This record gives sequence, structure tokens and C-alpha cells, in this order.
Amino acid sequence: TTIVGVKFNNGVVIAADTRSTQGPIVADKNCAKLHRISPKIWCAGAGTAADTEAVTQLIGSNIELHSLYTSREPRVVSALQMLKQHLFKYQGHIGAYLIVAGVDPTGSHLFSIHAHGSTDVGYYLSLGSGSLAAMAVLESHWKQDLTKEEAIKLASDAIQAGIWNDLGSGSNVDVCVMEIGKDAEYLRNYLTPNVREEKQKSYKFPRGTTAVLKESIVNICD
Amino acid sequence: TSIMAVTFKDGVILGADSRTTTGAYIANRVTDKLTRVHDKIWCCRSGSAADTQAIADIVQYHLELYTSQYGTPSTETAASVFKELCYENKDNLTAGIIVAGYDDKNKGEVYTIPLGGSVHKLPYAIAGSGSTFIYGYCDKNFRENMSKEETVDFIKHSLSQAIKWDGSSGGVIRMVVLTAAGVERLIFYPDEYEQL
Amino acid sequence: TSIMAVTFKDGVILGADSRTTTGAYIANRVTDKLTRVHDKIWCCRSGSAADTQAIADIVQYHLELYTSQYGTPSTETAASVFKELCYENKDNLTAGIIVAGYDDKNKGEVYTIPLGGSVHKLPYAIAGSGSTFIYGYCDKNFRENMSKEETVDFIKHSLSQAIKWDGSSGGVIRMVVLTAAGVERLIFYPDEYEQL
Amino acid sequence: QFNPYGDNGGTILGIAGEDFAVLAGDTRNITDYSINSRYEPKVFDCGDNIVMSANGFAADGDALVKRFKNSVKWYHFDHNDKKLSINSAARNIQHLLYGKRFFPYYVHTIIAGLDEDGKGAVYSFDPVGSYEREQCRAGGAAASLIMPFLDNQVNFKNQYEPGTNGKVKKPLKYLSVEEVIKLVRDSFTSATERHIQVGDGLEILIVTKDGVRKEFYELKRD
Amino acid sequence: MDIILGIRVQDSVILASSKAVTRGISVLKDSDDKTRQLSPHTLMSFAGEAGDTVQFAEYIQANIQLYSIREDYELSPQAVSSFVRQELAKSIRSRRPYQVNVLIGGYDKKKNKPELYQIDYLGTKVELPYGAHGYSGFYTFSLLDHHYRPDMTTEEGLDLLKLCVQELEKRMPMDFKGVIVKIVDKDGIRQVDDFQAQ
Amino acid sequence: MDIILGIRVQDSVILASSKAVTRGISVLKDSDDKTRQLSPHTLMSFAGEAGDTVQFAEYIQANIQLYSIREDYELSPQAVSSFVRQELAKSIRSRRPYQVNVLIGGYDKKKNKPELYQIDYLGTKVELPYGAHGYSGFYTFSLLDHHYRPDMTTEEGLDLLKLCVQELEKRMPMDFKGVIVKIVDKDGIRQVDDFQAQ
Amino acid sequence: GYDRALSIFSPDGHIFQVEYALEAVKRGTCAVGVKGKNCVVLGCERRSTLKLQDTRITPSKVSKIDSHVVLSFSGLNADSRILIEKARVEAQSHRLTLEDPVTVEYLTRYVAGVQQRYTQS
Amino acid sequence: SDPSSINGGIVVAMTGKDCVAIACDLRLGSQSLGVSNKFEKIFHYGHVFLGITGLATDVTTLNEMFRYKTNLYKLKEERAIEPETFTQLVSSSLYERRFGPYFVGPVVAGINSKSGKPFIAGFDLIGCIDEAKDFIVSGTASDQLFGMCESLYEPNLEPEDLFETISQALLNAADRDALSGWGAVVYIIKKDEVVKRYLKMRQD
Amino acid sequence: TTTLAFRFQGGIIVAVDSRATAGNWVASQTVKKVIEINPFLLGTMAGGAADCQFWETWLGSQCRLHELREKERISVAAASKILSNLVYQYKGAGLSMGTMICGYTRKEGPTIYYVDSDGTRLKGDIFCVGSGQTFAYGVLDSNYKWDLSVEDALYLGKRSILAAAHRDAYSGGSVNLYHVTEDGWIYHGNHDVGELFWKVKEEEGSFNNVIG
Amino acid sequence: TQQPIVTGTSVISMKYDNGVIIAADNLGSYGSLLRFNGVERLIPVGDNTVVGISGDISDMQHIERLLKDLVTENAYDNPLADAEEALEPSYIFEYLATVMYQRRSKMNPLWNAIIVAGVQSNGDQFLRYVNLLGVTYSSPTLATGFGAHMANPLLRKVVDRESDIPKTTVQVAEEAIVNAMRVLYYRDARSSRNFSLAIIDKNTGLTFKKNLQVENMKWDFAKDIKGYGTQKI
Repeated sequence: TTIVGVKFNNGVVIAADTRSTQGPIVADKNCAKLHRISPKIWCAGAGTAADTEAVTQLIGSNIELHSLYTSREPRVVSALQMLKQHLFKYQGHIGAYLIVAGVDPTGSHLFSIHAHGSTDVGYYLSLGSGSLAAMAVLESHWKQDLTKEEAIKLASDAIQAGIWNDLGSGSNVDVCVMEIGKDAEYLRNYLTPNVREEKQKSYKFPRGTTAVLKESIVNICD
Repeated sequence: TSIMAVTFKDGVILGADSRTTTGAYIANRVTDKLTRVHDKIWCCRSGSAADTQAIADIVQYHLELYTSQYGTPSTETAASVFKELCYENKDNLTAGIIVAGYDDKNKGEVYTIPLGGSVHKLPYAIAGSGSTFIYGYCDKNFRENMSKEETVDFIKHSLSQAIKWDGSSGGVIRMVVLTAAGVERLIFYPDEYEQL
Repeated sequence: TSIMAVTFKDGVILGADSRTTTGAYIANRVTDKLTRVHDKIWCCRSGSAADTQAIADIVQYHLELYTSQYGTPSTETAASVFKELCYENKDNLTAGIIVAGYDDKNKGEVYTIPLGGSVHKLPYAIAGSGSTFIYGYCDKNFRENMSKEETVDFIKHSLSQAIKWDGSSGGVIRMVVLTAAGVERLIFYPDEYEQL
Repeated sequence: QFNPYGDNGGTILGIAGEDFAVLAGDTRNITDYSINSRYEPKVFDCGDNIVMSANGFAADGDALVKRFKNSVKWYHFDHNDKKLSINSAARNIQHLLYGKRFFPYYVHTIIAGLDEDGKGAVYSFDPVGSYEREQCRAGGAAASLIMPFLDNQVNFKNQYEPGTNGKVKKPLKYLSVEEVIKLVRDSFTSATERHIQVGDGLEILIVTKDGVRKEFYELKRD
Repeated sequence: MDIILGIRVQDSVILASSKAVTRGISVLKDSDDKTRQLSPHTLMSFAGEAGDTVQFAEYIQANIQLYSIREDYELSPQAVSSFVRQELAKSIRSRRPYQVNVLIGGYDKKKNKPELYQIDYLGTKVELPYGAHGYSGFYTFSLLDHHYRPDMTTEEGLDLLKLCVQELEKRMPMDFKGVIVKIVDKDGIRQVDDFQAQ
Repeated sequence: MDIILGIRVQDSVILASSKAVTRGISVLKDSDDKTRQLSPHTLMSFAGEAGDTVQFAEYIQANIQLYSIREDYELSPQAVSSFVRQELAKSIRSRRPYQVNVLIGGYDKKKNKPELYQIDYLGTKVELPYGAHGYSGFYTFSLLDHHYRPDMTTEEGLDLLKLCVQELEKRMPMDFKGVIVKIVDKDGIRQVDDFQAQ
Repeated sequence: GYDRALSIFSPDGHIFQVEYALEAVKRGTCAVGVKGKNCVVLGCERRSTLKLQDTRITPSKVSKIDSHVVLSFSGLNADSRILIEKARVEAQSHRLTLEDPVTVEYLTRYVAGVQQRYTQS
Repeated sequence: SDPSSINGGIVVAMTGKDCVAIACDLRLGSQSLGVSNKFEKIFHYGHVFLGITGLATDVTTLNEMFRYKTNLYKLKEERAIEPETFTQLVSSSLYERRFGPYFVGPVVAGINSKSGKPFIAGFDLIGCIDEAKDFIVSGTASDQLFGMCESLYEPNLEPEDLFETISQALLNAADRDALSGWGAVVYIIKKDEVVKRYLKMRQD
Repeated sequence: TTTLAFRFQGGIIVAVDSRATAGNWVASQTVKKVIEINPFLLGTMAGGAADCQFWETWLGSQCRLHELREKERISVAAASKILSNLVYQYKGAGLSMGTMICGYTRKEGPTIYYVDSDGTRLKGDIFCVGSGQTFAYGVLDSNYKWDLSVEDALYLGKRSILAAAHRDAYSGGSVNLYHVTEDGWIYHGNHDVGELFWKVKEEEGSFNNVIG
Repeated sequence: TQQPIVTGTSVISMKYDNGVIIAADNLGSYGSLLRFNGVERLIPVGDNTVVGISGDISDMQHIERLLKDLVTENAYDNPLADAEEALEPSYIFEYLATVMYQRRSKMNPLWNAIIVAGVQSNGDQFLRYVNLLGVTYSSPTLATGFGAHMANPLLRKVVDRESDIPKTTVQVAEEAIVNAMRVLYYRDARSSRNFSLAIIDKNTGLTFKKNLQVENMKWDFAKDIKGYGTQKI
């Protein structure tokens, strides 16, 4: 997994690859590592798939309830605090590593959370096995005051660094843009640089090839 | 990590490097290890980022509630809440914390809370993996009631040496000055302190 | 153990504490860790007393035979015999050794041979459990080509700090001066260096 | 403690035709989650129309190929340049491998060539020497992905004549080099899709009475 | 382990269970009956850990009898086996799991057909023409895979068992001291007291 | 383990050794003879590790026969047992020790008296009226401690064994597949081919 | 350490030490063997250079290698002991590995090899 | 040791033109000992199908659990559950046991009765959802299945063709696995009808 | 793996399967588990593939050398003891092999020796070796008579290996049959279980469980 | 079997149109103590080869001697020692590869990762790697340890495939490598600011640059970073 976060002049953008693995086997060639905690608070998750998903939905659900109760837009710090305290309560047993970003009444925010519960703040961040490939790009091309377009390119380039150099990463690049005054824009499969080439032959079998022993209809209607 | 707190004529100054590692990888090169638990009571964190963050967050909550009920808490009281948390949970924490605060009557105060959970009030204290390398330097260069400038220099020199020898320390040097005048944040860069 | 060797204008000076422990017990409080392997080539021993003694004894034997056959050996050559022994037997030795010698053409030379068995020629070197505490102090107070007096003071100060913080170091501070003038043994007592 | 073994990934495959044989392998060489090289040949021409590849721990793999080639060299000296038959090479390789029975070469090896009747031949081995001659065989990291496919498309396993009520097995017609190359390419693009240690490039060595020819195809680099 | 065999023929289920009870170096008993009747047409055999074995069998017997009294009806063998699987499945994830394997042989008076269920301590349940727990299965499954027919008579079944028991007395390591055979059919449960030479 | 019994009566030594050879889950043979004749009046029985057992027995046989040819004489049973103890004692401190226990039954033609020696893989040697290796000893020692007399006849001895074998077939865990009995006396060594029902 | 080549070829192609070895045999007491149709007999002569020996204990001339094979000889007595011991040892080993006693031709081939080996070592 | 390799077995699902197929082997063994050749791993609640590989006891339990839940769902919702919804139910049910999970590898297949859209999904033992548009594999021969599927497969196969393809993937995969095989069943699902077929395969 | 060999009125029957595995991975269904040491000697293989296959090939070499040396065919007893002693020199090193040396000699007649890497060497009339042995024993034991016709003994053996191929996850592939008489061994074919099972099921009416 | 004591971190390298470049910092670590600073980890053999070494320093020093002995040995009875029969980069590598694999095979490895960079006599660029296990490989870029994870991703952007080599100039390449060294100084806690860099060009020969320093670092944004989430001052 390669996920990153990058702040630009008027917002924050996050990206991620789309590979899932079980040992050396690709479990899912196109899963979505970008989760919505609230309309304008998005989260990029790495680590144990089910854990990032579950913790992301739980806090998202509580954020919605809190929002409704306070009649206020959710704040990125609230998600950050609820997540970290949860992860800490579990002494790192919940294998979630996340980059949480978003825009709220107080501005744009970029944070990261580790399985044990520590959080960090920055203008650019990366997590996952592709963490280093991505960070090398970020450490090489990030500058203060980037435009929405520059940020997307940088983030997207960082993800590619992981897709190409990290066996734990690959496939596509997902992105989500959160700009201070607009709706967040989720760009699922913003990049698809790994389309499988046309197969050499069709393996469609001639009907009757398979030996059947018995047959029957199944009742679905009650 | 390299952290320290020094009392001087006008109050106290906290200092720290900005490196957080996961093995030999620098997870963060611009970490802020100087954390505020009250207007004029801060702390330097070392050990587990997750553990010290969780403890500081709780101490801050306790002091906020304390203030709501009985007014401003002393630096001693803050060092006591930290200590209570660290001692009572010693089996599940890895937090080496330095507590520093400025008081009008006591001026500057420093309390170090090492791994076991004991408390130690001192003129200054050093901690973190980088501290070992500057025990002699600091013991030979510390003086009581130095001036703000002499103290900033002592901390800048001490920590540059700690950063020099400890791979777990590095990045920029951060400082927080606490006096009757208020709260001043200081930052020093490699180009400046490396050549001291 | 706290040991160091420093080159200066007229040659080189070796220094060491005098404590040998077996756990927290001081088996010997007046140990002589400064060992002679040749007229003007000495070494500072740290680590296993048994291992460093056995190695020094063998190096001395090799240099004596060398001298019988090809005249006076260089300090480099002595540092090479130590290194050969330490590297080739790295799996069964715990010897951190500093080699120092005075030569008429090279003046003073210092070679440090850490645990792995590598060799490092430096202006000065520190070693032993107590060395960690004076990395910053020594880096901030060493200067090349100091005078005999300035060097004796540097070593006296550095080692008193090492002895102060390291429980494995202590007793008296011993020094050996190596110059064209000969070999001078120096000894300093607690009452003198503790209050430096 | 010191572990004298490593795993460099990759995968190989050998198909035997009526008057030819092929031995292919990807060209990716890895260590954990990093790529050491996108192009490090793994299949070799050992002379006498014999191609070989010992896949697994690359250091061991190279030592084996090197020791075998040296055996060929001496065979020529000792027996007046007499060509070494493939069945003979196989018996020799068994001794090379079983010779290290108590400190094995961590490799799965395959060799291809022509038998003494001009027919295509493929031999594969155990890390300790057990070998068999077959019509096809996949080895290495994605072996478990490819072999089943080969069992089906090269030996028509579980395939019957339509309409004959699964009573008549699909005849064993034989594959042409063109059809064999298609399977090899489809075998690898498939392995490349689900196995993180397989990719970058595909190098195929074709053996006929006229000699050894090479073909190269790129593979996804993620 | 102990021998636990079960075979379902045309109109009945036959269970055979070793009579030995060995502890360490000594065979303490040679007439032990590893069985509990759960209801007039349902018999359960068992093998496993020293104490869990009986505690579990009796605990289930108590529950099935309780159900019988309360409902004045006899649960089908399928229903009983399901209750048993449930209990074991709970057990497997409890503090101290029951280490017991069982065979359930019953005659379903409503469908008028014999039934045999094999259930291990994990709560793995399967219905079969013949089953076994422990090492016996390693010799008896292929045997019956050869000599077994669906429409066999009870008498044929008993010969099929004799065949299994002989193979076991020939090849198995331990002296299981023979078996006790019981038949479950439309008329209930009875013991073939003459198998020590049938 | 396997059963290795020995009993010395008035004018002979009788050895009984189990016939089973079990490997894991299967009894592979039921007629195995765990014995080697070292000389016309000296018999050795053995039990222990799968390969060491025979390799050791045969190695010794070869040496005793060699001594016999070279000296054209038969070593006394006492001398043979001492040679055997020495060999095992060396073994115990070697790289890979022989894991074999043995009983040595011989008739000393010079003293005209039967002798029985018990020797374990450690080189522990003792002469006794009766002995056993393995678990058998746990049942047979007190048995013979009760039913044994010095002046008994060979026939009485065989009954004394039958008594031991029955106890073993009743209480021992494994099915050792009966025993093979052999008698050593002034006329040499012979096998009681009829004990499967004597 | 001693490895001088004592048996070597001379100009005419003879190995004198081997030949002189036969001379030692020629000087030895006579030995003969004749095979019947269902048996074989071996006879040896007894010297008389000194007579007052104890024929009970004095080593005989016909040795049993195994229970079905014997060996007699002519030449140096001390030398024969070595050959006989080796043959006996081999007889026991053969019984062990082949699970069958040696054939007379095999036992013979073994003894002959030992002698040959001592002509070029 | 490994709970997921005690009993053995495999399941695979494929999408086709307005149809979905799900198949499984029939083996149920204990280590090397094959015990039952009639242990089906596919189940269904209404028009939604669920295949489950892994520890047999957990396979049975999850089935009984989902029947229980889908029945109440129908009583309260007054309509049968859909594939997409069921997938979520399966996912949360599994994660509810995050630290003492059921050792299974669930696979959901079906046609959304409202959209007519074909649906298949896979899960890891603690609930991670994998929603593929082409195929989903699971079991002790999952590697072999990934190889067969990635090769044999192609989009929009007709029900008659999809049957051939999903059967060849299953059969050849099981034959390279000592713990899978011993028979197999395949389901071809269309909006209006569902056909079940028992395949003929090696019995070793 | 499943291998068996039994002695009867018509000589000896030898049957083996042809499956090779590495963990749960079926490495092959075409392994030759019988080695024709020579026109009158056979060797069966169970356990470690390379171990059996390498050491038995070596055995064949030692056997041939014996004949060149003694101008006579090696005995079954002695051939089995060569492998036995070799393997014993390696005791503790981890060799893995359950083997059967089967042959005929005018002097011994039909003979069978079981030899494993443990050092165990046994002569017998019946032996089943391998992860499938018990399954073979179950069928073989209950239908064995010293009086089977060469044709019936051949089937019993074949059927016995079929039984193991079916019940043992680690056995399968095809069956390889041999008959040993004083004129050496007679090969009796390779029977792929893929068709043998169904054929036997229908014709014999056994394997009643599996549905077809 | 051993365990590294004093260690050198990454060694990075890449090839351009006319040669290869290789670099490594001058630090000799001792656990987390950045103990020694004047450690040259780039060893030139002749003037057509540079061997970069990471891992155990005492072992590195041993390999240094082996390399120098090789140069001495090759000159023995060799009239063409500095001509046709001079040491080729490829010879030096095979030797080292041989030694490395033999040592791991005797279970007493030289605890290092090595990269041999140079130019063959026919002008061809030479770049190959070998580690303590005896594994070897080539690629347009090669790096050991931390550099494999962070340097390669960067360097590969310049030379992603063989056809990129001829299009890459020394300037571009040296810049890519100098930048990678800065990045490694940012995230590798066992690195140093000082390093050596060497160029082996088929026309200009060997250029060995010592005492370089990482410059042009970005740290200013650090002042804007306060707290770890909610802290405002």
C-alpha cells in the first residue's frame, strides 16, 4: 500500500494505490483505500484492510451523529482525536495506519495516525509499504504554496513511485481533493497505468467439454 | 530523542530535537516534542510517541478541569498528575517526561519523570536517547540563574551535541521560553547549530 | 571503564580510571588499565580483563620478536597486530582497545580498535562504558596540538566526568605521557578530580 | 542468527513440442518487497542444445547452472566433444543436487532440449534431485498458478469430446511453436496479475535441431 | 484412541465401541460400554478425554430426556444430532472445550429410515453410510468403501463389522479388548451380546 | 516396548520375546524373532531402537563366532556377557550410542549350570533368576517373586512363563502378538514351537 | 612412515622378493590336498629337527577359516597366522553382509588378494 | 495446526452475461484422511448465494447464522435480502469476531432482483470485502484457482459458456491440491432460473 | 504414497501409486515408484522422492557390481541388506524412505524385504508402505488368500492401491502393477485412477458412497 | 555466524551515457551511536573501477586489503599490468562475488552489501551488486540498504530502462545522485551529511570527489509545525 497526503495553497489532497495482498498474492487489484469520514473529511488507510475499514466507519458514524447533535460541520481534529483514542485503547492490536485530511470551519488539515495511537501533522505525508518510495518523491518535489493542480501531480507521482517500486503496491491511483470553499472531489481511479494487455488467445471452451453427472433446477421462490 | 528543560533567572526554557523514528527510518523529521498542558506549564516528551501523547492529552484535560474548579494549577501539581499516570501504569508505558513551568512566586521549575514513575525536581534535566552523550557537557556548563541568552545558548549547544552523536535525534532544535513576559517559541536550523 | 588517548604537540597521553567490576562489586579499585607493549607504544584496555590481558600479552610477545629481527616497530604496526588478533577472533573476544605510541617522525599517534575488530586512526579517542557520557564534552573541548599541560587537563576533566556518571568507572585516574623525553606515569586522586 | 538462504522470486516454465521445446522465465529479481532488477536473465544456453534454469535463491541457482555448464565442458574434454544427451544431463544434475542433500540448493530447476530421437523434451527437478521427464512444467513463485493452466491447455486434462456424454477424452493432438508461445505469454501475464514477485519481462528460449533462439516480451512493472 | 465405529444398513444403524479402558501402563477395565441412549430410538457412542467423555454424553442425555418429557415426543435423529453439534461448537471456543468425538445412530420413526451422524469435538457434523473416530477410520473406511452396499440386511451389516473388527485386531497397535455392538432400528436399541465369537 | 523375558530354572534358561513389530499406526509383522545365537550354548534376546537392535546383536554374534573359530573353544556365558557389557559401556559415551537392551541366556558347560544376564544400553549388567526389559518387568518381577523356585524343572519354568505372558496379555496396553520361547541347556538351544497354546 | 619399495622389477622382469618368497615355501614342511567325489582331504608333514614338543598345544597345520572351510600352508609359520586371521575375520564379515557363508573360491580370492597387495605396497 | 487446512475445500464464483456462477468441491477431510464426499459448501438465502471454505464447523455455523439473520430480515423488511446488502451483513458479522475469527473464506454470488445486475464478492476471515467484476476464488487451492481464472476467463460469457469456464477452472485447480476435489457442484444463476450440476472428476 | 507387495501361490504381486506431493501441493501424478533393479529384482519407493530414487538407483549399481564380481545374480536378502546397511550409516541425518525389495531366486524363491530409513529390515509375505498403507491394508488384508489366481491377486493389489488413492489425500495418480515369477517380473500396466475408479465402481458396485 | 558491529549505511549508484556514478556517506555507525566520521566507503581499484561497500566496517577493511592485494598480485610477472592485462571491473566483481558466496556457504559471511562500478576496456559501463548471501544482479541503478528503498525510486525516474542510458548526461545523473543523498539524509537515521562521490567515465577516467556535503535542504516549514493535532501555539 502507498498512501500520501499533500497540502496546497487552498486545501489538501490525498492519494492511494489500489492493491490488496495476502502474502505474495494480490487479493484485490482495485480496492479503494480512500474512505469518507464526512462529506469533507477523507481518510487514506493502510495496514490491515478490515481494520482500516471498520475503524473508519465507526468514527465516521460517530462524526455524523456528533455533527447532527451540534448542528456544526465536522472538524478534522475531532476525527483525529476519536481515532487515536480508539486505536490507543487497543494497544495497537487494530492494525490501522491512516492519513486523515479535510477542510472544515477552521481551515484545511493534514494528519497521520499510527496503529498505536500517535498522530503527526505536516504538509506532506506517506504511509504503507510504499511509504519510502513515495516520500522520496515528496522530499524531492514538495515546495510551500502549491496549486491544486501541482499538489495533485505531486501526490499522484508519489503514489506511482510506490506502485512501480513496491511489491506491496500497484495498479491504479485514487485521489480526493478537498478545497477550502468547495465540495470535496473524489477521483476514483484517477490513473489507470496498469491495464492488462490483450490476451494471446481466447480459452472459451466448446460446449460439452465438461463431464456432468447429474442436473436439476433450484427453487428460489418461497 | 534529545530533550531538556533549564531554569534560569527569568523563568525556564524547554528544548528538543524534532526526530521520530520507527527503527532507522525517520517517520517525522519536524516533530514538535514540546507540548502545552497549561498556559505556563509545558512538557518535553520522550519514549513512545503514542504513550506520551496519550498521557499529555489526559494531563491537559485534568488541568483544564482543575482550573475550572480551583483556579490556576501550580507546576508541581502538573508534575504530580503526570507522575500519577506514569507510576500507576508503569507496566504499560514507555514515557520519559520533563515537566517545566513558570510561576510568579517560584519563577522557573523543572520536574523530571523517568521510566519508573518517580519524580525529581531539579535546576535542569536532560532526557531521551540523546541525553546520555551530554551528561558531562551539561554538568560542566550549567550554572544557576543564567540569563535568557546564556540559557538559549546552553540548550542550543547541548542539544546540537546530542543530535550529533545520537541517530535517534536530529532535525531542527525547538525551544519554548516561559517567563512572566509570556510564551516564546524558538526554532534553530541545522546550518546554524551543526557548526557550533 | 573509562579510557582515552590524546595526541598533542609533543606526543601523546593515555588515560584511564582504575575500576574493575564483577557485577556491582568492585573486584579491584586500583587497576592499571594502561599497558605497555613496547618502549613507546602503549594501549588502554576496556571490556574483558581476561581477554584484553591475553591479547596485550601476545602483542607484546610479537613486538619483542619483531624488534629482535627488524628493529623498532611503528605504532601503526602495533595497532595492526592488535587488530589482527581482535578481528580474527571477534567471536570469542570482548576487547575495546586504544593503541597509542610516540614516534620521532610521526610524533603522537592514536588507533582505536572497537569490538568488531576494525581499526581507526584518530587525533584522540575515547572508549569504555564511561565514554558515552563524555562524547559531547570531548568533542567540544578537544583541540589539536595542545600542550602537555592542556592535554593532561583535558584528560583529567573528561575522565572525571566519565567516572562521575558511570558506575563501572572510578578510583584514581592514571595517565602515561609519551614524548621524545621518555615515559612519564601520572596518577590523580578522587579528592583532586572530583571537584573539577 | 545467520540465515544462509534468501528468496529472489521469479517463475519459470517449460513446454515440449514435437520437434522443439521452450524454457521461459520472467526477468524480475526481488528481495522482500523491493525489486533488485527488472532484467536479470534466468534461463541459460548451456550448450549441446540444452537450456536450463534453477529458480529460487539466485545465489544457489547460479552456482548450479555454473557447475552444470562446467560438467558439460569436461564431458567434451573427456569424451572427444561428444554431445551430452538431455537424459544424461538430467542424471548429472540429479547428482549435483543430491550431492548437497544435507545443505540443499534452494532451487526448483528445469531443463529443455531434444531427446535422441529429435523430439522435444522437458525435465524438472526437486531441490534435492528428484526428476521426471514431462511435456510441460512450471517452477518458481507462480508455479501453483501456472501448472493447473498447463495441465488443462497442454495435456487437455478434464476435457472431453462434446456430446459424447463425457465418455470420450479430448485427443492429445500436439502443439506448434506458435501455439506454445501463446500459452507461455498468457501464462505469464496471468501470473503477473496475481503474484507480486512476477513481472517486468518475459524471456523465452526456443530449442530446435538448428539450435537455441530467444524471444523477449515486456510484462507489467507494478 | 478407542474404537468407535458406526454403519448404517437398510433398516438400522449398528454401533461398535471398544471395551478397553487403559491408563498409562495398565488396562483397568475390559468391559467398558462407551455409549448413552439419548431416547428410545437414538444411541450415541463417544471417545476422547478422560473426564469430558461421560460428562458430555450424560449432559446431553439429560437434555434430550428433558425434551422428551416436556414435549411427550421423541426428537428426530437429525434434530438430536443438530443439538449435539451446537453444544460442541459452543464448547470449542469456551474456556475449557469438551474433547469428545461421537457417533449418533438413530432410527427416524417418521421417515422410517436409519441415520448415522459423525461429529467431532470441533462441531464438525456429517451424515454417512459408515463412520469412525480416531485411528480406526484409517483401516475401516477403505474396507467399507469396498465391501459396503446400501440395501444390506442387519445381519449383513454385523458381518461387515466383524470384518472391520478383525482388520483392527490384526493391524492396530493397541489391544482394545474387543467391542460391544448395538443395533438401532424401528423397535429401539438392543445389544448383540454374542459378538465375542459371532 | 517389546517384551523381553528371561527365567533361569534348575538346569536351563528360558527366554521369551514378543513377536510384534509395530511402526506407528501399523503392526508390520507378527512373527519376528528378537534373538541371535552367539554360540551353541549362549542365546541373546534384544529390544530397543529400530536399527541399533539388530546391528548390535549381529555385530556381537560375529565377534563371538570369530572368537570360537580362532580359539576352537566356546567362551563361558559369564565371559560373553562381560564382552557385551563392555561394548555397550563404550557405546553409551560414543557419538551415537546403541539404544539396545538385552538378556543373555547361556548354559555353562564347565560349571554345568544355566545363567541369565540382564544388560541395558548403559552397560548395566546383573545376573538374576529372572529378568525383563521394558514395561514387562513392572508386572513380571512381583509375579515371579511369588511363584518362583530355584530347583524348578524346565517344564515348571515354561508354566511360570505362561503365567507371565497371560498377565501381560491381560494388563499391558499394546498387542505384542504373543511370544517365541527358547530353551538353553546342556544340549544347546531349541525353540518351543508350541506355546501359542501350551 | 616407512614406505620403501621392497618388491620391484629387475632387468629380466622378475620381482625377486616375491620369488625368494617362494623359496621360503619350498623350504617349508610338505602339504597336500586331494579331492574325492564327496570330500576333500588335507595332509601335512611334521618336521623332526627337534622332537620333545607337546603336540597338544603346539599349533597345528590345518586351520579352520569357518566351519565348512579349512586352510593349510607351507612356508613361514609366523606369516601364515596373519593370513589365517584375516581370512577368518572376512568369513564372519561376509556372513554378516551377504547373510550367507563364503564360498571356497571367494575365500580363496580374498586370501590371494591380500598376498598380491603385499607384493606392490 | 492451521485451521484453514484441516478440512480442505474450494469455492469459486464468476460473472457472465446477465448471469453469475458459483461452484465448490465436495471434499471434507481431516488432514490426509478423506471423510465425506458429499460436503457441499454453497448455500442460499432467497436468491442470494453463499459459498464458504475453511473449517467445516465454522462453515456450518455461519450458514445457520445467515439463515437465521436473513429470515428475520425478510420478516421485518418484507422482502428478500439483496446481494449487496447481504455482503455488508456478512462483513460486519465476521468483523464482530475480529479477535477470535471464524476460519472461513466466504463468497457471495447473485443477481440484484431490482437492477438485474450480477454480483459477486469475496471476504478475508475478518470481513474485508473484495467486490470483483469478474471472479472470486477461495480455499486451500486458491492459488491454483487464481491461475485458472486469470487465464480462462473473459467478460460476458453466455450461461452455457460460463458453465464450461468456471468448471474447468475449478476442476484443474482441485487436481493440483491434495485437500480439494472428491466431487464438485456448479450453479448457473439467471434472473429467472437456477441450474445445479454435479461434475465428474478424479476421485484420488 | 501407497505401495504394497504380497506373496501368494503364483509368486508376488507389486502395486504402487504415482503421486508426489510437497505439502498440500500435488507435485506430480506421474512418478515411477517401482525400480526394475534387474530382470528379477524390484524396488518400491515411499517417503522422500530424491532419497528413495537416488539410493535405490545406487543400489542397482551395487547389485550389478556384485554380479560382475561373483559371476552370479545377487540374492534378494543381500540386496536388501546393502540398502539397509547404507541407510543405517546415515541414521540420524534425516533420510526418509520406506522401501520394499522384492525378487525371485532359485535359492530363496519369491521373497520380500521391507526396509526403512530407521534401519528396520524385515522379511514378510505382506507389506503396505506409505502415507496410504492403512487404506491398502484394509482392502488387501480382508481378501488375501495364499490361493489367489495370478489374475485375482493382480486385481486385489490394483484394487488395494485404488482404495488408498481414494481415501489418502497424499496418494493417487495411476496404478503400476507387477507380477514376479521365477522368470523375472512381468509388467502389468499403468492404470490411471481417473478412469479406473469409475470403471471399478460400475463393474464392482463398490465405492457406493461417492455419487456418480 | 556473526553480527555487524560498526556499520556503513547506503551505497547508491547509476549509469549514464559515458559511465557510472557511485556514492556513499562517510559514517561508521555503532548501533545508534554515530561513532566515526572519516570513513571512506568507496574503494578505487586501478582507475577504471570503484567498489562501494556497506555493512560491517571491520569486514569492509578486510575486503579493502583483498582488493589491494589483487592489484599487487595482478602485476606479478605481468608486463601488460597497466595495459591489456590490467584489472577489469568485471574481474574484480567475479572475484568478490566468489569470495562472498564461499563465505556464506561456510556459515561465516562477510557482513556487507557491495556494488562494483566501473568501465570495461571496450568502454562498456559496469555496474553489479553482491551481498553477504552471495546474491548478484545488475540494473541501470543499484543501491544497498536504505538506498534500495529510497534512492532507486528516484534514480529509476532518470534511467527507467536500457534505452534511457544513452540519453542521460553526467550532469543529469550526478544531480540525481546528489539529490538522492540529500533525501537519505532526511529519512535515514544512520546517515551523515558528508559523503564521497566517484565518476568513472570512458573519456575522462576516474573522478573521485571527497568531502561533499548535503546542501539546499528545506527546513523552514518546520517553524509552522506545532503540536501533534490540536495544540495551537
